[PDB]
This record gives sequence, C-alpha cells and structure tokens, in this order.
Amino acid sequence: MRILMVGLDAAGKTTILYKLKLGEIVTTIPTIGFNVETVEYKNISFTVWDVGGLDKIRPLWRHYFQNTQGLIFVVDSNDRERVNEAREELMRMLAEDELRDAVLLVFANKQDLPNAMNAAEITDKLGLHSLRHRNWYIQATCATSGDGLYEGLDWLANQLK
Amino acid sequence: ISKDFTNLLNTLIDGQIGAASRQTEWFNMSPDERTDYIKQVDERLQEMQQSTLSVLAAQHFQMQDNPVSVGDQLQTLQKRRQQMTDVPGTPAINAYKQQLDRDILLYRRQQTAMTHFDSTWRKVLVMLGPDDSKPLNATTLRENAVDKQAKLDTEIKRLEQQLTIQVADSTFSQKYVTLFSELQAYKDVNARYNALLKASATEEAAALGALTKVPQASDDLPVNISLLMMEERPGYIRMNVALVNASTDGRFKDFFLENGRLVVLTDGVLNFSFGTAARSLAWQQQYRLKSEPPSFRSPTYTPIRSVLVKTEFVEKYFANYLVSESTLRGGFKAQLLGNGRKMLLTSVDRKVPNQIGIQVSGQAPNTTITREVPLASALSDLINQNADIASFRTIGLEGFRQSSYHPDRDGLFVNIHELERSVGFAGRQYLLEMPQDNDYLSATPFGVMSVDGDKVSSSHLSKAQTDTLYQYNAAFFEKLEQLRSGGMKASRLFEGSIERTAFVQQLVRLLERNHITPAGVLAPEYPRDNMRDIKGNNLNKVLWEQAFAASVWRSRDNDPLLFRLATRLVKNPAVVKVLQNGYVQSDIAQARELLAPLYEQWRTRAVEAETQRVASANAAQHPSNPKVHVFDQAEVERSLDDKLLILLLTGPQSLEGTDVQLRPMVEAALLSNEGRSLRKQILFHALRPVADSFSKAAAPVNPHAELGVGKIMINNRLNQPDPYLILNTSSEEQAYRDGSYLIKDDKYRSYNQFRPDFKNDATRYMNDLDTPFVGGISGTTQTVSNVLTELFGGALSVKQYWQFQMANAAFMIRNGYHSFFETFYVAARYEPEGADSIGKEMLQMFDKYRVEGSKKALQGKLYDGVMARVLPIINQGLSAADEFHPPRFTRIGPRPALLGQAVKDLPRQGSADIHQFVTDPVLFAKTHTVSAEALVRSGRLPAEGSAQLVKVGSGLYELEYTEQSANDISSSSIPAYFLGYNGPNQANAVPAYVDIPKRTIAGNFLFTGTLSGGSLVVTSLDANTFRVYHDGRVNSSLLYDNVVMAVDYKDYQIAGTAEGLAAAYMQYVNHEWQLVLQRQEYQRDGQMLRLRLRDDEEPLSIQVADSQVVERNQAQFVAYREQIHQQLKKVATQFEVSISGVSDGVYTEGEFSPDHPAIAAWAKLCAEVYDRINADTKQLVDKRNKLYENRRNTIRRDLINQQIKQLNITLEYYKAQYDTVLREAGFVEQSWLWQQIKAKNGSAAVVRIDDTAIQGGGKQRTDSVGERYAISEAYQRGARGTGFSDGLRNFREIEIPGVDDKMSALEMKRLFLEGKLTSEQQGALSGRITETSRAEYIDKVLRQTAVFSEDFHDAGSVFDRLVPQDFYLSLVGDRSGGRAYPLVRAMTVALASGGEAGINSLVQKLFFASADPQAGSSTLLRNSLIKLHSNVEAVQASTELGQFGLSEVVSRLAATTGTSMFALNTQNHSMMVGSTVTTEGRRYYFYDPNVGIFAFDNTKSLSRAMEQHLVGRRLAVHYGSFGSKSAPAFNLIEIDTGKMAEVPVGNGLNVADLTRFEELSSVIGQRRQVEQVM
Ligand SMILES: Nc1nc2c(ncn2[C@@H]2O[C@H](COP(=O)(O)OP(=O)(O)OP(=O)(O)O)[C@@H](O)[C@H]2O)c(=O)[nH]1
Ligand SMILES: [Mg+2]
Repeated sequence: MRILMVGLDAAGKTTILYKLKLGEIVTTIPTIGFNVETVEYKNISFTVWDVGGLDKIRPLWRHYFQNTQGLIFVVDSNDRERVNEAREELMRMLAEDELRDAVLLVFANKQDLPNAMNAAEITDKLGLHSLRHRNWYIQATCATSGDGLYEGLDWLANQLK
Repeated sequence: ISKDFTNLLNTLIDGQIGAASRQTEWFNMSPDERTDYIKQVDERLQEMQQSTLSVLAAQHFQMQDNPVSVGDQLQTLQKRRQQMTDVPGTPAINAYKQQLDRDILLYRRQQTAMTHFDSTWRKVLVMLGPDDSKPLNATTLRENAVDKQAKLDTEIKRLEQQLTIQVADSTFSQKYVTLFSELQAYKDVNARYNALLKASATEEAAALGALTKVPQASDDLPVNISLLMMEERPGYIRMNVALVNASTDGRFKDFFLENGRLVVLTDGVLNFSFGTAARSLAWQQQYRLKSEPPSFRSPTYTPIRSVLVKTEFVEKYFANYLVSESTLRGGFKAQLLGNGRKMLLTSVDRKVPNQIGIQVSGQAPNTTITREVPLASALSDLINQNADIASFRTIGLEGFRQSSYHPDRDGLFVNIHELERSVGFAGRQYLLEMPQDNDYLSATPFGVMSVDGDKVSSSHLSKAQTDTLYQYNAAFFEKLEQLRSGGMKASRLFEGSIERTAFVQQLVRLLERNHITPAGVLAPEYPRDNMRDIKGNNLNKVLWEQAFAASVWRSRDNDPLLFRLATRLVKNPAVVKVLQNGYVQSDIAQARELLAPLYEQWRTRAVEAETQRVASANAAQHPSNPKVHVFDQAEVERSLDDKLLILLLTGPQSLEGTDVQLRPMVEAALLSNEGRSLRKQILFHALRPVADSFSKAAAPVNPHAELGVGKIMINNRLNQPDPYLILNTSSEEQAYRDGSYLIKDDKYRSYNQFRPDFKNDATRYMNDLDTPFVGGISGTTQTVSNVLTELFGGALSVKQYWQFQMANAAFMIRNGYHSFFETFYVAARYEPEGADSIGKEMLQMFDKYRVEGSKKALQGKLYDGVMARVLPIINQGLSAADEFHPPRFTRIGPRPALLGQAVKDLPRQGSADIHQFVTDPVLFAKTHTVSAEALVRSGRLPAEGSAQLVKVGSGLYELEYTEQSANDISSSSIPAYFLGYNGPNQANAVPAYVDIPKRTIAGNFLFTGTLSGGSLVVTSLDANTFRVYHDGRVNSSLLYDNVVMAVDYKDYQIAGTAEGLAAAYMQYVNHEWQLVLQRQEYQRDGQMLRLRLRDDEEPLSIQVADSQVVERNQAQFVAYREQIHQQLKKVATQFEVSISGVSDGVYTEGEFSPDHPAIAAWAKLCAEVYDRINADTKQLVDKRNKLYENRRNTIRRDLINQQIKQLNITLEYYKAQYDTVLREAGFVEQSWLWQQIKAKNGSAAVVRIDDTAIQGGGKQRTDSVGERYAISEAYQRGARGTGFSDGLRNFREIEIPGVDDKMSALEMKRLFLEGKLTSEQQGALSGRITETSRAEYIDKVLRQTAVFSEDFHDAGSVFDRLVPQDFYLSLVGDRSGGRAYPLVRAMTVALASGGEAGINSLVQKLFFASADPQAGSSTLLRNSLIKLHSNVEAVQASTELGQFGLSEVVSRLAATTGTSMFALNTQNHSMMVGSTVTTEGRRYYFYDPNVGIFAFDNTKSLSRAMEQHLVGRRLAVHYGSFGSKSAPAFNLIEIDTGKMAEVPVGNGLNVADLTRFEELSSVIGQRRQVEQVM
C-alpha cells in the first residue's frame, strides 16, 4: 500500500514519519521535496511518501499520484492562519481522478501546543464531513510524544484490508 | 507473463552472480539488457519445447510397432496419430501432431496426383491404341498420325485453356490436381508419340517401349509431377536465388527490386534453387527416410532472394536439368532464351535436382560481333515477363543486419550470431540431460554422449533409456509450463521449498548446458570492458586480439622471409609426412579449387598412370592376380596431392614445361591475397612434423622465478569436451544413424577440447594477469622456437626473430590454438640473446603488473606494454609512411589505426530545381527548408563565389558555396554574394559586412551562415547599394541607421524561451531585393537531431524594402523593455527582494561596459535573485547527486529510480521558469545601454567599420598567438577576397618572400597575424602551416603514445583514463591544436563538479561523438564547443597570474585550500592541473588533452611525474613553453570554476548542461518536451 503523506510546511510530517518508523523524535532535519519509507505493519507493507508542502512545489504533487492507495494529510493544529490553505490544497487534491480510490487519514498533529486545534475542530475547519464518497479519518496526534499515531496506522490498515 | 517467473529468474541471476569467481559467463547487466536477456531466455525455451522434446516424444511413443509401410505412408502416419490422439496435451505433443498433419497433407496430395496420372496415362494409351484386332504397334500408330496428332494438339489446347481458367482457384484442389496431372500425361505422351513417328526402324521398337512403359513400377515420379509437388500455390512455384552477400550497392551477386521490375544485379548465379524444404533434418531422421545429400544444404548461408515465377518458364528451360533421376548430364548446358539469348545451365551438383547453377548469356547488346556474353539485364527482363511481381522477398535480411551488420570479422565466433552465420551452421540442436545415471549427462533424442579424453561418442538409446529420459525431462518441462501459467500455486515451488531449490539446481545446469548465458546472446553494439565472452575471457580483449591478428596477417611485409623459409624447408624428405596429417588434408583441397585448370591438366597426366598400372600388372611375371590391373584412386590421388603440395611450397617459378602455357593464370592466382594466404597456411601446418622430427631437447635461455626455474608447465589443460559446440558444427549424419558413433576431428576440435587446470600455479598466475586463455601454454610454440636456428640453418637477428615470432603468433591466433600471452610468454623465455633483447624487461613488467592485477583491472595496459617494446624493432627500417601500426586499444571496441600502411589510401553537385527556386522563391521557401550549414564549418569563405542548392529531403534543401562557375548556369548554381559568420560576443563593435547593388546585375542572391540569437540588418548605403550587416548583438537594428530591412531576435524567438532559429537571405526578385526570413528549428529524430522549419508559426516571413521598420520595431522594443522590467519586478516580489530604487540610470558617459552604474540596480537585483535561487536549488542538486550515488550500489534489489526523474523535472522547471527571466533582464539592460550610447554619441560610436582601431577589455589580452590564430581562423569579420582561396589551391606552387621551411609553426602563425602578405600569400602560408603542423604532431606524439601510459603507471598513479586521439573540431587545417582551449575549460568544470564519474561520462561522450562523425549529437557537440573560443565571459572568469616555473606551480598547488584549478596556457597550448582535498585525503590531478587524465596521492610523486612527462620527453618545447629548454616557464590562468559553469553556449545550454549523466539529445528532448509542451 502506497501512502502519500502531505501537508503544509512545518506541520511535523517528517517528525511523524520517524516517530512511526524509528520510534524516536528527530525534527531539525529538512524535508523539502520528499521523504519516503517502507513501514511493515501487520500484513501490509506501507510505503509512506512524505512530500514537502511548500506552496511553490505544491503544483508538483500530481506527479506523485501513481499507484497510491492511501493519503495522510498533516495539518499543524496550532496553525490557524494556514488551515484554510491546507483545506484548499486538500480539495484540489481530492479532485484528481488518480486519487479517486485513495483512503484518507488526517493526523491532527501538535496537540501538545497551547492553541492546538483538536481532531474535531480540524474536521470542521477542513470540511471533512462534506467529503462525499470518501473513506476518511482524523486522528488527534502529538508527533513528539507519538500519541495517536498507531491508532491512525491501525485504522488505515483495517480500511485497506 | 507470471511475475513469479520473472522474480525467480532475477533471483537465480543475482545468486549466480554472487557466486562468481573471475572467469565466469555471468556478469552484471544494464537494467535494460536485463529484459532482452530474459526475453531471449523465454524464446529459446519455447524453441526447445517445440523443436527437440517433440522429436523425443516421437521416440518414447512409436516405441510399439504400429503398422508401418513405405507405400501406406498416409495410413502409417494416420495410425501413428490415432495411436496418440489419446496422449495428454503438451506443446511438444501439439508440434508432433501438427508435423504429422502437414506431412499427411503433402503425401495425400502427391498420392492423389500420381493416381490420376496413372489413370490418365492408361486412358490416353487406350485412346491412341489401335483396335484389339492388332497389337499396339508403330505401324497402326503411324496410320493414326494424321488424326491423332491433331487430336493431341486439340486436347492440349483445350486443357491449357481450361487449366489457365482453373488457375483462378484459390487453393490446390482435386479438379486442379486432376487437370495438371492430365496435362502432364498428355504432353509426355504427345512427345513420345512424335518421337515414335520420327523413330527409325531400329529405334521404332524402343520408342514403342517408351510408350507402353507406363511408369507403373512407381520407380520415380514424372518430373513435372515432382515440380507440381514443388508448387507453392496452384500454378506457381517459388523460385529463389541465393546471394553471396546482400548487395545493396552492387559489391556482390544479387537479385533485387529496381524500379518496380525485379532485377538480377549480376549476369549469372551458381546458387539458384527451387522450392523449400518440408521439414528439418531432425524430422527426416525420425522418419528414417533417405536424407537429401548435404551438398544441397552446405553451399550457402547468407540471405536469399525469392519470388513466385510462372511454371511454364521453369518447366521449359530448367526441367531439362532438374530431373532428380540419374540421367547423365555434363557440366553444362546452354539454353536459347526466347529473346535469342542463351541460358547456361551448370552442373553445380552431380546428384541433386533442385539446386542449380544458372547463367544467362546472349548476343551482347550494342556490339560489333554477335559474341554471347552474360547478361543480368536480359535475365531481369525475362524474369519480369515470367515472374509474379507479388511476393518477392529477402529471407533473413535483417537477421544479417541484426547479427552481422556487415562482413564482420576474419576470426572465430564470439557470440551465437557469429556462430550461426558461420559456414559451419546447419541447424540449431539443443541438448538435454540424462540425469538418472550416478551423475547428470547430456543426450540427443537419438543418443547419449559418450565422452573420453581422446574421444567423443554417442551410444544410441534403447527404449527403456528413452522412457527414462522422456519421463524425467517431460516432468521438468511440465513443471516449468505450470510455473509460467499456474504460478507457484500450481507448481508448488513455494519460497521455502527444498523442491524449489532442487528445481533451480536443475535449471542452472540446463542453462549452462546450453550456452544461454548472457555472453551467449547479448551481442551488444559497443562492448563495455566489464563484459566477458562465452568462455569467460574478457570480451573487449578478444575483439582487440582479433583485429590484431587480422591486421598483422594481412600485411605483405614479412613474406620474403616466410617464402625463404619455405624454399629451404621444401627440400627435406620428411615433408611428405605432412600430407598424411588429418588437418592438412582439409586445405590442399582448396588449392585443388584455386588451380582447377592446372589441376585438370595434372589429372590428364595422371590417368596415364592407371594405364601403366594395368600394363605392368599384365607384364608382371606370370600374373596369378590382376596385381595392379585396377584404377587405384588412392595412388593417383596421392601423386596429385604431392604435386599440388610441391607447387604450393615452392613458388610459381617452379613451373616448367608445358604448364608454362597456363603459367600466367597461376601467376595471377598466387599473387592474390587468397594465394598468399593459402601459401602460408600450408607452411605453418607443414612446420609441425619437421619440428617434431628433430626431437631436440628444451633449453630456455631466460630464467623466471615465479613459476619454477628451468621448466615451463606447458599444456596446462583440463580435458572437458563441449558437446554443444561439437554438434552445432556439421558432423556427419553417421551421428544421426541411431547407432553408436565416434565423432570427427574437425579443426575446431582444437578449439573445444581443452579447459584450464585450476590446480596449477600457472593457471593462478595467468588469472592474476587476467589474460584471455586458450589451450594453455603452447608447448608447440616452444618446440618450434627451439629449432628456428636449424629451420633457417642459421641464427636469426632479433629483427628476424621477432618478425617470424609475430607471424607465428598471428597464425596461432587465426586458427584458434592459443591466446597471445600463451605464446609470448615462451617467446620471452626464448628471445635470442642480443644487444636489443627485451624479454627480461618484459618479464619484470609482467611481474609488476601481476601484483596489480590481483587488485585492479589493467584495461589493456599489458598489451600496450608489449607493443611499446616490440614496434620500434619492427619498424626499424621503414619510413614513417610505411611503418606498421596495429589498431589502437580503447575502452570502446578497437578503433582503426591512424598511421602508416593502414591509412595510406584506406561540394555536392546540386539539383537544377534552383531554377524553380529562382522563378517562384516565395512558394519555394514556403514549401521548402533552406539551410546554411556549409557556411558554418567552413571558415574564411571567399567574398564572391558561386552558390548552389543541394537537396537533402522532403522539402529540405541545403545551400553550398561551390567552385564551379555560375556563368554556366547548368552548374545548378548562381552568382551570389557571401557573408562570413560573425562572432557571438555582445561587446563587438566591428561586424561582418558586405555591399550589394540595388538593381544588381552581377548576381541576384546573398547568403550567410545560420542565424542563432543574432541579427541580420540591411541598410541602404546609397541610391544604388545596400550594406548588409551580420551583427552578433541582440536588437542591433536599433543601433544601425538607414535600416530598411532587419531581423532581430524577437522576430524569430520562440515565445517564453531564449531559443530561436531561422534562415535569412536576400533575393533579387521582380527587380528589387526582398528580405526573406525562413523561421526554423532543430528537431529530434530517433536519437538524432535534425533541422526543420518551425511548424508552430508561419515558417516564412518576407520584407520588401520599407521605411517604417525602425519606428515599428523601436516603439515595440521600448514597450517590451518596460514590460520585462514589470516581469522582473514581479519575479523579485515573488521572492521577497526589495525593488526599491531599481530604475534606469540616465546614460551619462563612457563606452559600453558590464556593470556600468546606469544598470547597476538591475544587475544587483539579478545577482540577488540568483543567489536566492542558487542557494535554493543547490540543496536538491546535492541530494540528487547523493541519490545517483545510492543507485550506483550493486546490491539493490529494485528501482529507486523515479526519484531521479522527479528531481530532474523539478529542477528543469526552475531553470525554464526563471533562467529566461534573469537572462532577458541582462539582455534588455545591455540593449538599453547600447541604445543610449547610440542616442547620445551616434551609431559610429556603436558600430565600427573596421577592427584596426583595436580595443577591448584591455589594450591587449595577451591571448596566446595560437589562440588568437584559432579565433582568427574560425570567424570572418570583414571580407575575404578570392586570392585567399587561390593561395590555398596552389599553396605549394606559390612563392612567399621571407619564408622558409624551417620557420617554426609559431613564427608562421605570428607573421600571418601580422597580415602583411597578400591574401593569396596568406592562403599559401596557411597551407604550409597546416602541413608543418600535422607533420610534427605525427612525428612527436602519435608515434609515442605508448610509453606515457607506463611512465604514469610506474610513477605511482592511482587512476587513469586515456582519451580519444580522434575528436576534431574541423576537418581542415591543423585539427590537433584548435580544440585545447575550450576542452580545458570544460574538463575543469567537469572535474570540479563531478569527480571521476564526471570525467568518465565526458570521455564516453567524446568517444561516441568521434565514432559517429556526422550523427546529430556529434554535430551539436562540434557546434557547442565552438563559442568557447572567444567568449568574453571567460575573460570575466579569469585572473592571469605571472609566468612560473614548474617547482613554483607545485608549491602553489600544495599551498591551495579547497578545490582550485589552473590552466598553464603555454604559448601554443593549454594543459590543466588542479587539486581536490574534500575527502579521501588530497587527490592531485593532471590532464594533457593529447594523452589522458591521471591522478596522484602525493605532490612529490605528482611533481616527479609531471617533470618526467613535460621536460624528460621535451614536449614543453614542442608546446613552445617559455624560457630555457630545461626548467621551462609557463603562464598560468587561475580559472574560476564557480562562474565558468554558467556561461551560455547558445541554444540555452550552460556548460553544466553538457556535464551530466544524460546525452545532449536527451537534455534537449527534456527541454523541448517540458518547455514547448507543458
Ligand atoms: N510541539 C510539537 N511540535 C512538533 C510536533 N510535530 C512536529 N513538530 C515540530 O514542527 C517542526 C517541523 O516539523 P517537520 O517534520 O519538519 O514538518 P514538515 O511538514 O516536514 O515541514 P516541511 O519540511 O517544511 O514541509 C519541527 O520543529 C518539529 O519539532 C508535535 O507533535 N508537537
Ligand atoms: Mg519538514
């Protein structure tokens, strides 16, 4: 199962990726462009593509749609200024026929920050309930603690089997 | 289809590689080659199933005795089918059924035909016979004549009509077959009847016999019914004629379509044949029928031309010959063709019917005497009359072009394509395994291979063994068939199964038993030095040894020595023993062929001896026996062979008596190349028995420590006979008998008996050198070389010795007995003692390289090490024009030589459509491409000459300057005014110009080299004359005045790009000049480039002389500049840079300059946006380089590749999106500056009429005279009167004051740039310059390219890459010295940006670009290294420190920190040198473009090397270095690789862009495909 992990810059995507893969916090390492990892979880080899979310390379995202079975969209729960930019990009992505069968897992990250929006608030700000004909899920997470991440993977695995 | 099968194959591949020692048939592949290999695997598996196991089934079955009968063939086969209609499905079973079906169809048809034939014969004999009151007799038949001859004729006519109607039938049919058989019976009986009527009383009874003799015994078919069975479709037989080679150019016998007619290319061919074989020899042996003699199957093997031809023609001329029945025929028959010509028929086979030697001949067209002569055109026309024009074809033609490409090589096979093409071929026989013995063994369907040290044999299979073999092999293939389809589920080869591993353990030995290994099937075009041959020898080394053997053995130079040897040898009595050798008897037969007429005369002598034998046997005392009263074939054959042998050893001078009458023919023969070749091939075979007969003991004179003193470890072989290489060369069908057999000793058996003994120390040693191996250390060569002083009867000179020994080594390599080394080692042990002996060194050199080869690939360094030491001894007497030089070793496969014997001798006319172009040039140029290329790679074109078109393609024409006069307009040419190419530097005030009249009379067109990013500006000089300017600056039309026509960059720019391309010229039409702009482009075309018209916009635009053009452009330019300033403001805002205060400074003062205050804000803004984006992109450039490194790793299972394409696309987007903006900002600023300078100071400040007011960046730039000469000889600025060309035409007749032959090339080049001599004198001096230059480059460097490799080696170097001697930037002048200045500037960027991988990639590019001299890429490279000769940005990237002595240079490099580079830019040449220190310590690099690139770990070693190289061999003096000869002084120039990388080389390419893992046509593809598309 090929996983595209996307979201705005500074969201925590790389932190989440390495908390899940290595069980550790690493955070200063850059990401601009892409990360990818192969993550074995139960019966499934998840390949998670962590792609940079800077706006000027956001038009390139469409070359990464090939053979993708799952989408992780990561939003900085503490970043209210940019949550609608994330929403616009999500909706633009959901328009793409290549992703028509992709399942959607949202990680509401940085729940540890003082003004962090919660899973439900992110769900409302992003309009997830309006998403018709789409299997989706939102998980409140703190990448630096790892809370919620395996609940996300477990959901994703169960949906994909 | 199954992915499991693909992964399984990949698994066993990876595993077998991991198991590799040195010397293995597996090696790592390109990720493309991977798939081609797997595809050939699958294909040959299908071939095995269809083509050998099937015939095995036909012997596991058929084991039981079904009803069998030669007459009931149809029934016998039918019961064999119904015996087996029950058998389970299996592809081999299906193939068996289908084979049996096809043979059932053929025999059913034939039996029907013969049945109705017999019934027709009986019917016609009843019709012609008398009443039963009398017996059938000639009297009653004669009485019947007047009626029944006319009856026969009438029936024949009716039948011919009705059958011609029936030929409309779509397939053979009972009616068709009926009518044909009847017609043949009627024809034959008519002929027999008329013969009876003509028969005399003594013959009359015989012809009556021939009438009553029905063929009812069925002893053979009627000939025409055999031809019926040969029919390919009802009423037509396929004729074929076999080529020697496919003769697309007429070099060979051929038959081809020419102008819709079929045309035989030559006047007769011995190789015609009719029909096609029904089945393979395999099936023939399975039926145990009579096999057709191999003299049908042997005679040729190259592609064949064939067509259906009307049967009447075949049955008319060729049925006279084609009867299979043994009717006596001579060697020849001559047949009158209906056009009054003869056809000559030739008994090319004395038994077989259906293969024919044919010659057409007749009254020679347009001759004084009616001599009959061979006539290809006559045969062509006659065939076209008798042939069908449909279904002409050539068989196997691409097979030749996809396996041999051409007549490839004069040596043994290297891959299965060369094997299957060789004369030894007959049919591809796979072998299979007999595993139920104690250990696995190989069997044919007919027999198991008995093997012995001396002998190879087969034991024929009894039924139980067949049942074993079949049941096992079928179980395996059934499993494989499941695996391809039912997958692991069906085959149960689960990843952990022990059965899976056993299965693979079986497959691997199958894939070894057949040579399906990669070296067997890949047959690449350009052989990487990693790949290995079918025996695990290095591939490229084998190719080089083959080219060596061919070149050596084809030279005529040693022959006076060899034939002196022969003249002595022939007197020894032991030579007779040679004749009873087994291999000798192969080749004297070819001498029997070459000397055929003399051989005939000899035999006419010899047949006397039989008469003397019978006479003596009767004269013998009281003969109790016909003691020799018989023709003894062996006696006469012996005497004949002895005569032929003697005539081969001694020269034609030995001919005497009556045979001198034919001696001129023999003389013409023996002096041919084939004569000399045979004449020596018999010598070296003759040599072995005499050498053996001395039995002198061994006594090597040079000791060797590594491998045992005083002995040699000769032979060193393990006997491991290959059954596949035996059976895939034609043994006798005695192997096929189903009876035990002992296989022949063919010459190749010497190639296939032996394998290296890995237990011997010598094997370990040789594997350390990694030579090729063939048959071990040649004890034969020792045995010969020990007695040379006795063969020649005296001591050899070391010259004579090495001559003989090289001829011997060539003979040995030619016949496949040994490697090079396997001979040269014992040579070095035996080289005679003498003042120039060299084997001692050669041994020490072997040891030196052994201790290396155990660690590193020597890449041929060994072979060069030998040739360096041998060659000056060989050429010791010769002139440099006559020296031998072998082909030259390279990373790519061996390239042709550049010297001596091997080179000695080893404008386009145009189409008159010029007149259409003159008559309607607008429509012509709208519908045709007009190119200008020939006006680029010629410098120094005349001011005035003849211009013509040459056509090249669909609407594609090329201009050329020509030498033919235009005052013969039939020259396809016109008076035109040429204009030279101007340079590309935007600082240039002095452009190329030429003046042409308004209302011209003398000529009506003007042409120039292709415009690319520049302008052609036409101005009205006076009431009657135009001045046309080629200005290299953009927007130049704004700068000139009185501009009446102009084309600027914007007019042909591809929007959103810097790219553009258009041809522009002037025409004098309807009494006025017209500026005609033909917009074009370069276009990619199958891994090549072409030019084309731009198709995305109007490809043509035309201006008549107008006045408003200046205003119309200038307003547009002002607005567009404003707009682009908006563009740049936008982009800068997008990257957050403050644009505050950025605006045009009012032009106040001064000349044009970069960084003038007026534009400084824009320049700063550009610099900043650059720094932002460069910092941005560098992070991806680095991560991409890291990923290429990652993908270089050997172990990786699978793709990681798509990340490369995604980074590539991202970066190239950034380039396309922003580089154009920054560059255009620079352009609009430079353009505005130049326009301000005009507006204030007038055009005369901004265009200058001549260059003599010299100015530039500084008053002089101290460019080497060499460099300033090369610039001065690849651009035209100003005119070139014709005397320059006259001088070049007569440069040896002309005289020049103050010059002599002993001036240096430097002082000539200097005096030429003084310009004092006349243009004709300057042309002559130029010619003399090139003459001197190439005479010196030859004398100084090519003749000594060998020793440098060894100097750099043993100075202690750590990596090297030789570079191609051959890459040139111009076909004329001194090719050698013009390329250095751009090359060093490219190399220093390559090394700084990509290290050893970059250097490798660039040298690969140069090699390909020199192997394809006119391919699109090599064109583009030539056009992109030019424009680095005088680019002022390179002077922006420089800082000329002083002159320095070498020691100081070394100390400065030692002083440098971080990467740094320096040119030496010696007075006539430019080495480059520099250091990297980034990791792995400090590596020091040195690079001389005449030799190669070398690297070093320490500056002491580096300096010791560079001193040895530059002063120890005086090259610094040939390069004109400064100061004393000893301790030479060099310039140096501290190149800044940080800026040089970004200089434009036109067409939007940065030097970085040529410096990358892709090809140029790749990068341009990506640009076109992501810029114009997307
Ligand atoms: N408090 C808190 N900080 C987090 C959490 N996850 C990530 N961060 C921080 O957010 C910052 C950015 O993390 P990244 O993984 O680089 O985010 P990104 O999406 O890859 O950012 P880009 O590479 O610019 O696209 C880092 O400084 C992390 O320490 C989290 O769960 N809690
Ligand atoms: Mg990040």
